[PDB]
Formats: sequence, structure tokens, C-alpha cells
Amino acid sequence: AEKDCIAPGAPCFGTDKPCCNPRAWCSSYANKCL
Repeated sequence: AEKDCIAPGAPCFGTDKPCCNPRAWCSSYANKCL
């Protein structure tokens, strides 16, 4: 039941969407929001 944005340390890689932070980029390096 996670929100639209990617939670901290959450696998962001998969929805082409960054973290909830307006300056957090995706971290496919380790599949997670950077």
C-alpha cells in the first residue's frame, strides 16, 4: 500500500519514476531510490 512516489531505500527501478524527494534520482545500480 505504498504511495505513488518511491519510498526511501525502496526498489524504484521498475516504474521509471524517481523517489518522493524532488532531488532524489533512481538508483538502478542497486535497484532503489537514490
